[PDB]
Amino acid sequence: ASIAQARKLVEQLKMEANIDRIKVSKAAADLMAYCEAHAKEDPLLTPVPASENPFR
Amino acid sequence: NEPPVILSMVILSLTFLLGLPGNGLVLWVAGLKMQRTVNTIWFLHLTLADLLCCLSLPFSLAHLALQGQWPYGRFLCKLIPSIIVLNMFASVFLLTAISLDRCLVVFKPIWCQNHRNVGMACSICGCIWVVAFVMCIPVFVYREIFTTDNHNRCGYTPLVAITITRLVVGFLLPSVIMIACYSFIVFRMQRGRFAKSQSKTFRVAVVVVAVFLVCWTPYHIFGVLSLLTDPETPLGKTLMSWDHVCIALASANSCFNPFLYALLGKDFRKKARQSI
Amino acid sequence: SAEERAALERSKAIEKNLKEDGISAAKDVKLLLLGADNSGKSTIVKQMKITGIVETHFTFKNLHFRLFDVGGQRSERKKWIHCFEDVTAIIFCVDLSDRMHESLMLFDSICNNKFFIDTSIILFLNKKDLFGEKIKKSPLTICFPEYTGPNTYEDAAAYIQAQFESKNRSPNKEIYCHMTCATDTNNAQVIFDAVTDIIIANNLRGCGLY
Amino acid sequence: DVQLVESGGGLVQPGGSRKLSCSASGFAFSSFGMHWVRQAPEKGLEWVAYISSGSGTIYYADTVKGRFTISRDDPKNTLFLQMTSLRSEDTAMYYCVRSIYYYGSSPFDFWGQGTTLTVSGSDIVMTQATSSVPVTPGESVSISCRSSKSLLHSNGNTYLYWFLQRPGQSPQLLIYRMSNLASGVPDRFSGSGSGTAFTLTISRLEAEDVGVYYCMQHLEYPLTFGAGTKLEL
Amino acid sequence: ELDQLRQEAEQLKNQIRDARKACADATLSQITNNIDPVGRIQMRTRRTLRGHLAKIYAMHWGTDSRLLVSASQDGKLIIWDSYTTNKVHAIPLRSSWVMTCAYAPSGNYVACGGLDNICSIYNLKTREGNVRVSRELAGHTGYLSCCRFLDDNQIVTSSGDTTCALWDIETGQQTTTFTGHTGDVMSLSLAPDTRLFVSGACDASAKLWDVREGMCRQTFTGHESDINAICFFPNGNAFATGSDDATCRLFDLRADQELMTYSHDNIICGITSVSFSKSGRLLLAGYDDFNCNVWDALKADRAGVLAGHDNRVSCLGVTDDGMAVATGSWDSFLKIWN
Repeated sequence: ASIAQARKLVEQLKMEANIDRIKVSKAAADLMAYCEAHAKEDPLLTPVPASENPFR
Repeated sequence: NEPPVILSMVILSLTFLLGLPGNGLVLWVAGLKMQRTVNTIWFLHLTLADLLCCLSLPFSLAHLALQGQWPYGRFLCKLIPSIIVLNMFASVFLLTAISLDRCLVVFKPIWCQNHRNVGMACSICGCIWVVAFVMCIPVFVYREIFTTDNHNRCGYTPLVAITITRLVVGFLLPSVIMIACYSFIVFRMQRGRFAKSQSKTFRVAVVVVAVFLVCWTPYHIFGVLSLLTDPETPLGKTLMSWDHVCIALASANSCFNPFLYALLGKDFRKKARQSI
Repeated sequence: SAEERAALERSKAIEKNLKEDGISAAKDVKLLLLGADNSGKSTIVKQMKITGIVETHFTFKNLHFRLFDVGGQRSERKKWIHCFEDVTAIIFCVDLSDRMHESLMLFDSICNNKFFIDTSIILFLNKKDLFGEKIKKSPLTICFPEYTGPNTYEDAAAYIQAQFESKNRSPNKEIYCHMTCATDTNNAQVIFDAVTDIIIANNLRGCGLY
Repeated sequence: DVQLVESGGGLVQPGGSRKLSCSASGFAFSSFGMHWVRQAPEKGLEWVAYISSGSGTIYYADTVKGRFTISRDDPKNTLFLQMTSLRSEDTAMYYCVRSIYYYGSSPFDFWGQGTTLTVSGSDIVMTQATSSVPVTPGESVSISCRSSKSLLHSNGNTYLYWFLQRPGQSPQLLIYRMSNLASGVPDRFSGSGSGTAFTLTISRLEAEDVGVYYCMQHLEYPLTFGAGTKLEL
Repeated sequence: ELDQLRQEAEQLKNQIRDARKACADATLSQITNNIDPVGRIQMRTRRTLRGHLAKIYAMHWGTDSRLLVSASQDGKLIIWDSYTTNKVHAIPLRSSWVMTCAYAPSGNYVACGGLDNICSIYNLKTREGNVRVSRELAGHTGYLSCCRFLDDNQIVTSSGDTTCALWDIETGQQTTTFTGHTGDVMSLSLAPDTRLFVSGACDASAKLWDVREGMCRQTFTGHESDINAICFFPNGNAFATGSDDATCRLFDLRADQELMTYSHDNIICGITSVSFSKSGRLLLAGYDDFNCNVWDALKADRAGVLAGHDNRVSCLGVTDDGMAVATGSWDSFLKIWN
């Protein structure tokens, strides 16, 4: 009963703990790079003029 | 600036300054901010009928300040003291409709869930507006232009029948229905689950009916007493002097109505507070 | 608008269909049915005519009751109980024979629920005969250790009803209690009259007169 | 499946009257706006009438208004075209067309079979320069159709339709709104254009793709068909 | 041997926590402290869609950024035209207890689920004209809280019986079942490549599944209450989970932990829906406090407020082209902001 659940849990934890992890600074840097690279084509933080705004 | 006319001017000014903001805010809330529920339809139409009265109040102010003798044309006197009466008797018949709804949603709860929706409220409000328009035909056609003096004043079966009809369908049937309905609701609220209540509901009913019967009663009393009391005498001169105050009180009823019907709806109170 | 005039016509057609459907669906009295397991919910729902959520719609004296037996959702209540607000009443069934502490905890949870601060509860106490037989066999102090008083059926039933009705604290809602033996046809008139009282109370609250 | 069978056509004396009924089955007739499209024995298609979903809006051509009337029977799933004062020029083969309208819909997608009826200035003028082309299987053919007015609406959609009427059959919608291929049509059919001049390109033309191709605008009622370019083997 | 297994699990959890802590050398705020803030984002209701009569519980955008399906407890799923405020479809549901709705990326199908335990797939491009139920996927023992279309054929569904299951709408059978949650799974979002998806369960945990292999990859446990919503970053290497703790947090798939938390002192109502902008700079979060707060996803401060809803906003979704953000609430009003 509980033995099978415990075996499943320990197998899950063992398989999850063997995942390579990058530095948090790298992840934040690439998130910032994505946000800055696509900033021009983001119609929300840059308001779009009513001529080019379909919801005018 | 005699007392009987300066008092009327003061009452009209305070009614305007207290009702145009109140009626405008309540109208805006119930038209855009609030939903379109069944109980909100009556309040919305009542605010239209009272805002019309407040917007027509400047006409009464000019009439009182100029002591009559309308400088406008014939059609202006055809329109203004008929839209005024339409606004007043739409306000009265919407109060009667609100009371009838309040009794009907209590005595017949089975019927008021199957056959009670926004469509029924809208249809009844349309019928109220239609009958208010119909009962203002005599004030539209029996009006005449008579100079009778240095200046050209505006005035007029021609009077007794319309006086009787006005007083009936503005005082007897409305006030009798309101009193009987609120009495019956108070009685029904004394049977169970409502015994803890019936203290605040009775206050609400008595204050609403008292305001209705203190704002409208002098107008009709003096209207009929003008028929019995002939002119050219102090008994009748006083009536003419205080008719301005009577009209001012009837107009003050319109500004009082949002404070007693729409603003007692706590949810509407919160909606108005959020909007403001 | 060249052929979008046909699109606006279709939109207005299905808009009036939506309005008609809402008008037709607002006439129904929704009721939520709760209670512990094997607490007579099945017995009363199978006696008032007609896997996850089981709706039993029926008509009684021109009131279309839509009764939702949601006892099949063996999960967390807090994540779906909010969709059952605006229900006219909550029918609560209690097994007097069995299984009383759990019912009391559930009633306390549901009567003080943030969404049901105005929704009144129609509380049912089924298996009256079995309760009386058990009292004749065993004392009622077994369920309630702090119960002092006569060991008769009437006093025990009154104490159980008082314990259940003391769980509410909002003055805007009332608990309608009833005694049932499951060998009766009076489990539907009770619901109807309690629902009429709730309807007049909610109508009065909506008008602001209450 | 979807079936639009209509009947009520035959030899009618001039100056008479005749009623056409369009029995519909296999689809939700209630939500479909139904048309009537006629075709003279030697001419191209010519739009006749139109009744919308819910019988709200009804339109007629210049030579149809007053004489004809279009009615539908949603519970009976039938469309009626009552005709009055049938002249000698009213002879045609009247088709039944279903044209449900919403965003992304495919109007004129299914056409009826038709009943032959052997009777004893601001409009958009759409003309196809070529009336017949000789083609061979495996070759590419392009059909053109010029319009008087600009069909490109301000909302970005140009309302040009392309229909193929195979010999002995009923027209089948191929391209709707001048660029969108109708469902069931092979991908070899393509359409393009700009505002006024439109062209439909067919790649790897097959023996089953021979017929007469019609161009139609839906910008405004009345709707003008093309002369009809016929491609023969 | 149960005690030994429990000790092994505890020490493995300690190892995972130590690894996640060691991977943290600098938080998100210290890296985005040198960039200019987006400033106040004034967003005005451009369209308002008044078709529903009961509490709107879910909404989804079309892949063409124009259509929107909205599901409410009224028993209907109206498909909206956002540009022309028209309604193109009104699909009556068999069960009016609906808690989710999805719009297929191709636009042919609309899913729907709720307290009936069954995901109902609808065919919009039917030859007969009407919208007909093409399939009713019935394999769950609890309410279906989310459903997202991988393509026209397979759909991933999150249910209230602690299980997520990938389906095959053609045959109606569970191709894969994902298990591991200790509570209701009340949220779900598929990655932009749709090769993997995360779920936010009500045990304050969010797991990262992948549909092909069918096994959980990573679990992110940072919240203190039930997670009510979840949404991937457009890059697909991050997601933000909004909880009932009145906080929504940014998790990084590669860093395997939090990045930043989006909370304000005067905020107490729990999140109901979290969505991102097209560029990922703005994190729009829906609150039970009647407002949607637009969070600068890199500065973690309120760049604006989407006020104008009279009840809790139950769903929020930004168009795939980023033009607009649509919010649904419990007053049956769907509003398009821009």
